[PDB]
Amino acid sequence: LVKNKCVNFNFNGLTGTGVLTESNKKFLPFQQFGRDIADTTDAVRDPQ
Amino acid sequence: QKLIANQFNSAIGKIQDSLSSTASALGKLQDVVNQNAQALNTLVKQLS
Ligand SMILES: *[C@@H]1O[C@H](CO)[C@@H](O)[C@H](O)[C@H]1NC(C)=O
Repeated sequence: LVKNKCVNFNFNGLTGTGVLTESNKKFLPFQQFGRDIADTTDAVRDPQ
Repeated sequence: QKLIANQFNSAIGKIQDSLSSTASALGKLQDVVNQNAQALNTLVKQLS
């Protein structure tokens, strides 16, 4: 996994292109995606 | 003059309060900002 650097990605069927970083948003344990007010994917969880 | 000064000074004071509490006066400006940020959503949803 690479951070702070524009990359392409696929996470467990989530497909998208973006700039991954570390975050502070406490995701729900049983959750998977974060999202945003326009519904566009705003975060993820690294299953490994 | 004096009386006219006080009536003016005090009358300024209300404008703080009238703004400080009641949130309706700015509806206009508050309306423009919405409808712009409104349409963008309604614009972006279309991508779904
Ligand atoms: C991934 O592997 C490491 C060591 O191989 C392990 O400690 C870690 O728990 C693994 N991740 C998960 C989600 O099990």
